[PDB]
Amino acid sequence: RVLRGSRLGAVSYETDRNHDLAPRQIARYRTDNGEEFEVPFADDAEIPGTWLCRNGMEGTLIEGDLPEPKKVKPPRTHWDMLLERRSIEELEELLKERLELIRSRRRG
Amino acid sequence: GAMLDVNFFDELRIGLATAEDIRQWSYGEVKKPETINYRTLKPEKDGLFCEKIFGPTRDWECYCGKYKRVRFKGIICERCGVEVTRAKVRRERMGHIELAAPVTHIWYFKGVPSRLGYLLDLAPKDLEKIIYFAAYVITSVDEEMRHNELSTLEAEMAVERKAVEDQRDGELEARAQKLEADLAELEAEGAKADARRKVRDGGEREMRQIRDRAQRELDRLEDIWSTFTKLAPKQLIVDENLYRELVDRYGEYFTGAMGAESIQKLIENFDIDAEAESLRDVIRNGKGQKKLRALKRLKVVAAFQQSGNSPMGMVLDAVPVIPPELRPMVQLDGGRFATSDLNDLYRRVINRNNRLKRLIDLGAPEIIVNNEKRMLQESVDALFDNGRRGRPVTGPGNRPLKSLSDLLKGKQGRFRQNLLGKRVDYSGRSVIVVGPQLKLHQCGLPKLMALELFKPFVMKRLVDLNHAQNIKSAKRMVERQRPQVWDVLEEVIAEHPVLLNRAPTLHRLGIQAFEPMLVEGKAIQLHPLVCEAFNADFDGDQMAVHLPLSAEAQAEARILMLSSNNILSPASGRPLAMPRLDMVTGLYYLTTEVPGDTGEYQPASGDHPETGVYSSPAEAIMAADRGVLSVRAKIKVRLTQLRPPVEIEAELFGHSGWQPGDAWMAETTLGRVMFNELLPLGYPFVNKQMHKKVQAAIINDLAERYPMIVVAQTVDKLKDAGFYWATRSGVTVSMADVLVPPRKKEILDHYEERADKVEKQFQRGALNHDERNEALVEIWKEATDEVGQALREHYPDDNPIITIVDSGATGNFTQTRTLAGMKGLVTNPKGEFIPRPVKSSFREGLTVLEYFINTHGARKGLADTALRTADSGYLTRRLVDVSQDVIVREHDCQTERGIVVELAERAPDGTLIRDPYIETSAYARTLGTDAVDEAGNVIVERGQDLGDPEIDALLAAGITQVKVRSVLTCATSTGVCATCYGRSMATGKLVDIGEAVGIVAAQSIGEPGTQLTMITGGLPRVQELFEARVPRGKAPIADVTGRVRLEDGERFYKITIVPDDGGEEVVYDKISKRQRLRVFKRVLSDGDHVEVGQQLMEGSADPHEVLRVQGPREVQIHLVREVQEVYRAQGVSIHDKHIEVIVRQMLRRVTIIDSGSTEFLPGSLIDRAEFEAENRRVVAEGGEPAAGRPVLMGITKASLATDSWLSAASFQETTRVLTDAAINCRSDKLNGLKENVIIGKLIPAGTGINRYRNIAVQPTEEARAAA
Amino acid sequence: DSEAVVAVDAVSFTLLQDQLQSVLDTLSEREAGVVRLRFGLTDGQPRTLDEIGQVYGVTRERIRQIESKTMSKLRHPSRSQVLRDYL
DNA sequence: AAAGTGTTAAATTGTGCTATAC
DNA sequence: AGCACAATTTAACACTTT
DNA sequence: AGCACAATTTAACACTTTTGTCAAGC
DNA sequence: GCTTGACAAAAGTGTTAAATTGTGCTATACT
Ligand SMILES: [Mg+2]
Ligand SMILES: [Zn+2]
Ligand SMILES: [Zn+2]
Repeated sequence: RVLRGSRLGAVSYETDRNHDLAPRQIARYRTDNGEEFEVPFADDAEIPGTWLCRNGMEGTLIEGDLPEPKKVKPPRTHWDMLLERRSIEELEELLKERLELIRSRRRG
Repeated sequence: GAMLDVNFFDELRIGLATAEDIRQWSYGEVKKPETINYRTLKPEKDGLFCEKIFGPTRDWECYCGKYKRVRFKGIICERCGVEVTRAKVRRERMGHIELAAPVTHIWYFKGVPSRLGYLLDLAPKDLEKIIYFAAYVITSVDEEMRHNELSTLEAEMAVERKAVEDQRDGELEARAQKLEADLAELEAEGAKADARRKVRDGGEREMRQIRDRAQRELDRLEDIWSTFTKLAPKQLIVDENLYRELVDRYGEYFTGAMGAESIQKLIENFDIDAEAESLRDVIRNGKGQKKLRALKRLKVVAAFQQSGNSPMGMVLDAVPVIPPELRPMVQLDGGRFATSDLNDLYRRVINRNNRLKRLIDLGAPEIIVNNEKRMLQESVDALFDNGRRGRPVTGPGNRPLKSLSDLLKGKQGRFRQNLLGKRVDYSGRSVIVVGPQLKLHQCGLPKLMALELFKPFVMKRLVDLNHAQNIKSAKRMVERQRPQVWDVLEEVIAEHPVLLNRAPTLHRLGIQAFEPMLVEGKAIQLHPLVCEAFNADFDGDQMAVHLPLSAEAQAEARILMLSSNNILSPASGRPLAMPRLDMVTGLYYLTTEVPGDTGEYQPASGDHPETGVYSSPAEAIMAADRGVLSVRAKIKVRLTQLRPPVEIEAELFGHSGWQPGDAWMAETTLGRVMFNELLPLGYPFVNKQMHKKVQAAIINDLAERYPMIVVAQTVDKLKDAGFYWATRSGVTVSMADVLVPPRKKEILDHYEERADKVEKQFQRGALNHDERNEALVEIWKEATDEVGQALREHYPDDNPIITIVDSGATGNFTQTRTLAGMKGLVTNPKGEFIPRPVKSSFREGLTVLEYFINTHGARKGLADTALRTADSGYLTRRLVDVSQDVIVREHDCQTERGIVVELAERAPDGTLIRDPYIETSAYARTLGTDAVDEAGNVIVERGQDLGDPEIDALLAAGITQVKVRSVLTCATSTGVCATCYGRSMATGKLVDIGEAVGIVAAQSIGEPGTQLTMITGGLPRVQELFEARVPRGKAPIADVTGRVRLEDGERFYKITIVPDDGGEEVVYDKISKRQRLRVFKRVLSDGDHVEVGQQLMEGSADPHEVLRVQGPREVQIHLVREVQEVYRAQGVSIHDKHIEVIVRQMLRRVTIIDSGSTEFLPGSLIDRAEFEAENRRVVAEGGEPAAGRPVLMGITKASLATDSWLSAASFQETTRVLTDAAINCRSDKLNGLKENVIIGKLIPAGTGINRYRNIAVQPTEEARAAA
Repeated sequence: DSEAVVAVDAVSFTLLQDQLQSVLDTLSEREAGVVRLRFGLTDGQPRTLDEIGQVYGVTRERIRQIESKTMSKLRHPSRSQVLRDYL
């Protein structure tokens, strides 16, 4: 038996060309550690503000649009997991308690 | 320089990759441990198969599908990020992973020797403790603050010490008051004695406990301060509590860390020039073990200092990712998936990296983070080279996973599996049968194999003829085997040669080109004369057929590798297409002479005439067609078309003894006339009984004097007449032909009586076990040889069993002695002799016990044959690899150096008898000097081929020594010259200017190694000589002339040579009693004169001592003689020029004594030409010549220490060659013929050099003129 | 490897392209252009009937009857016999 | 006389190799 | 498994404090 | 395991626009 | 050669419900 297999994809038979190709424009993004990346795009294409560059980190466009911080939060930052189960009056009457233990233990 | 790497290769440079280079190759960072979707079977984003980073899965389509045609190319889809381009750039773009903590490369830490250990002067057992998180390392210390605040720090330390002592004396005063209270209140009243003794004892016990607990903590506080006062970088703190005490207290005076970031910090503060100057000065001033160590460190420090390298590439910060088409995920039918075993290691690396990146941001204690970093280090080490440090990572089934290092090593590595030998298109194979009607250049081919082999040629030709409409109907017509294509296959097959090959391909004659001819059936019909060259027998062997396509390959098959252009062997020069087993006995039955046969030459004149004469051979043939004449009867024919011998033609014609039509009478047989009609027209009449040696002489003379197309037709005619007379010879085997000797019984009875007397003396008690073993062995050896003589003298001379042996057809006599007669002694499994022995023969049949005894040796021989043919291929491989750059470069270098040849020593009076081995050392050479007899003249001038008449003229002139030009003294830069090499043994003329003579020289030694059975004597002796090892039977040689004092002593020996000059004596102490002394001139003992390099014991002198004592011109004699002795003991003729080509590649280097001042480390092995170049330049800019002595080194050590880094990695130790080629930044130039084989270029030997492949060909004008 | 280039198919596709141009050259000037733009033999991207009618100045029904006559002319045995072997 | 202390040899571990085609 | 080989330890040494 | 809930991707349907086809006609 | 009217299928397009995927949480004690 023979057991043919294929990595999933295709092979097309257009003979290659190199003269008429729809026209392209180049954008340029700038990442956080001062790197510059040139990306080609079609002319009928809305050039986005942020691009995941070759460096591995996101880079904004070179213009001054400033599109969105999008109001993304922390998540749970402990505290929040402390404040959701225990209230402020129970902590303030505890912390000061612990604070007084700093006063009594220091002198005996 | 050329990333596309299309046909412009000047160099190929290796080097360490810095982290700025890894994120420059890469097309993006893979940040998820995902391969592919489970439903949609499409590659996920930011994973190990992501389109965005590695490329499109389909040709010219993006991921989302907005752009799907070639009109958009080079652009990037703005919604999915995938550049639309071809789709086979997925096997070439890389990718990288950013490590959240650094990781040392495993090749530069776990090598031998460890390069990180040499570069930092740290032990490997300490390096493994540092980088795998087991011991903190101090990486810096402020010497100024620790210097000046030392007094205040020890003053504060005395405060804490006295606080410990104060609490000690407080508890001691408490114990004193407590024991006073005990001895007061218990003894205030009347009490027992012994309980008061116990009370006073327990008080002393608690006082001792107090002062000793205080003593222990005082020693701890002393130890931490003694550790702080000796602080220095590259230290270790294995305690793991003492370091926290040094961090919370005196923690501002130093820095310490763990792992690869600390190794990176040590590499940062590493001044290479200080270590380089110190390592230069240690080997210049000091000595001992300290000097011998510092050379090893100076090697790697000078490697990082000289080039533009930097050691910061040894610790990693980004890991490259191989493109996903080299580790594919293939969907087998049935919906099954197969991954390529590199994906699991990449997944584990990016998994533990993501978990470290999460644990650091979350905030974690030090133990979890250190455990995560150690797991990350072990994951990257498992990726780069699995199973090196610790136990290997296994998958399901407890098999180790295949890492990146396991793709390159081994006999499976990319290197010896897919780069040096490939599978080819346009080829087939089949079984072989014998083809005794073919010519020498033809071979039959099965028509099915030739139809499938030649498929595009017939698919073109049956469209050039109107048999099919196009190429598709032509393909269908061929695959359906329609009856028109067999008329087209004979058209497209004519004059199109094919290469035939039979594995194993021992010498270069195992691949030969033939022209084909269509033969019905399914077996390849081989010619019955090339079977000696292939070593093929027709009991089921298979051969492979290859088809050369281009015009250059067809020309090479028609001119270079044709079967009838290669008659002789390149190893010895003997004809390899000589007749053999059946043809030899056919010509032996033809050309023999039987006295008293039918129709002999009678003459009994006086009453009737002679009646033995014939007018012509035609009348003799007409007589033999009646019953009157036998073919082997002596007659007197009158030949008018055969040239007479020189003795008869000299007295008959003399001035012009031509024979196209002049008559002469010859007293011969008829059979010798019918033999000599096969030989050429100008060849003299032979009139001898054709042995095999006579036919070897005849074909050798035809190859010397007659052109190459005459020898092939003559050999074909000889095979035809040989088969036709072997079938009439009447050679059959029956049991009535196996004559037993008629007095075997009395011989065996007499030697049995002698053996019975020996056994009676042993049973009485006279001689011991081994002595009676040896006596029985001697008695039965004499019995064996005596029954052999009786059998030899009993047989008639025309027996069918003895004619096959005596004609040299096949076999030898000893097997016949085992057929009728006596088997003899049979070996043990141990190797000793069974003292029984086997007294039966294979015609009388053996008994049960004799057969069971015989099976021991009969199976040991088969196992030894398998292991020996396993061992010989390794030796052939090493010999090819050490000597591939010895090719012929120019015509003449015009040197005047040369070796001398022994060449027929005197006698006792005695004029001059020949040396036995002249045809292997003095034939096919060139003269360095003009030969001169006793004031004479120049008898044989300089530069002649030293053939047969020149050798006979030198022997007639009375000169017994000749200085001969050779390849050991050739004076070209790269390779040898043509006149220094001599005559090529295969062609018979001078060697051409592109012959790769090193490979021919390696194959000539590697081929007959299977017939070498066996201080050692067989193939381990050749393996010991060519590896230049020290032998186990090492025999001492003298260092100087003088007198030898031989002394016995404490049961081994003592030999002290005292010179005649004099000077310091030489003393050799311990020579074991098994090694007997050595005869030349009585025998050596004491009271003896010694020569310079005289051998003192028997055994084997090591070549290093004879190189050191007697120089290179004697070590060449020793190596050539000790190899050729092993090859002569088994009857194998290899000419000495091949062994000299091998031996020249050993002595190419010198070792350095004193460096002078030119970049040469002491103890390094440098080439002799580069050494003399750097000693040529040194007379300018300050004269200090580097001093070095010549060295002799084996073929593995020299083959590994070569310039080319790509040719040495493909041979042995690929990891440790690839890892110190990269440190030195060693470049390649592609000049040998092992790297041009790898990269796909033309090799620089043969038709690949410039002067042969830059030929311009144009028609002469007269012809362009006449057209 | 099933996604590889079969060497006796990539030659046949080239000879099919050459035979296609050799058959299309025996037609007229406009009908060959109508077919080559309708099936995208020159550029690779096919066109609609309005796309050819824009460049030839007629409606979709004029282009469609030109194509329906050309496809009947190509089903002639002199134009079908040399192409029937490629399917 | 003990007690280290560094320098110099036999034991001690690890690395690499082991024919060819179906 | 073994055969070779080179790197890395116990121990065997005189030399210098204690 | 098992469940609950938000975020995201898919598929399904309604409705509009394009692209194609038939008969008539100068 | 060529255009107009009319009709019907095919293709985009928007919205909306479902299915699918991602993530947090479960409190006798357990080392
Ligand atoms: Mg055989
Ligand atoms: Zn897309
Ligand atoms: Zn020369």
